[PDB]
Amino acid sequence: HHHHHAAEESPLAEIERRSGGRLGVFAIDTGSGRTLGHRADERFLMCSTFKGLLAAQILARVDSGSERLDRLVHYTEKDLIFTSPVTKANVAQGAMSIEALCRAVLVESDNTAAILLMRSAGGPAALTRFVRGLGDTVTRSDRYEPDSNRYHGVLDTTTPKAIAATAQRLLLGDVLSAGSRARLERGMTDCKPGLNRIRAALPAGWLAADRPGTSVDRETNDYALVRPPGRAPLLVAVYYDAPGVSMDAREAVLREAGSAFVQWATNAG
Repeated sequence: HHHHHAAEESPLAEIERRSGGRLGVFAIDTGSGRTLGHRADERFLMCSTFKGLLAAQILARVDSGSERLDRLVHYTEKDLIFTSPVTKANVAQGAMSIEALCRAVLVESDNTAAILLMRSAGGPAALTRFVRGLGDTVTRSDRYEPDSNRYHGVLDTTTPKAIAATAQRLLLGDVLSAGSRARLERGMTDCKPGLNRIRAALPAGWLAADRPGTSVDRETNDYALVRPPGRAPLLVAVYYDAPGVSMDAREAVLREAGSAFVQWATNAG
């Protein structure tokens, strides 16, 4: 389908054209293998979406005995950076458990929690190696926040298709133990910063779990595991790179893409 747009992609192209910027979408029905995409193989900054992969890397270390959920990771005020509500709240205690840090990155995108987890586990290179071992040769983690939220060639990027496939492996592919897999999905279900993105477009009664990411000046992302009653789950990733568009308007684009996803999933996909 290289000469003409597929009809199923037209609504996504129209959302992008009406708002400006560059919109990447990929969705997969895990039962049938049917897919929906727009710019699905283009690179976008992950921003906090990397934290959904980081949490899985840490839980895989728990599974292998290289880490313990209850181990205390020590830190001080010198470690705190912006958007770190949980680690900031606990700094006087001087430590948080691995389990609590994983929950903080998934539920609140806690920035310092993610840096502390990376400190425990080998840094961006080890996160990249973790996803490579899952068969993802695209996604790469290279820097720490805040600099990892700034475009710099291919550093700290994924594609919508690659991260959706990796999310499917992590959540449905038997790469984590039953307990770790459930703990990953639980944190993503309880996640707060993405509730006005893909999940706001889903029909009442669909269960979903997501991981968002944002930069102040351009990037608004979300990926989700979507569980409609009575059918196989779906994965959907939406990455929006829109310099000069307000954060609220960028979330509205993600909701529009989410609605296009629901229409696709309920009629052809």
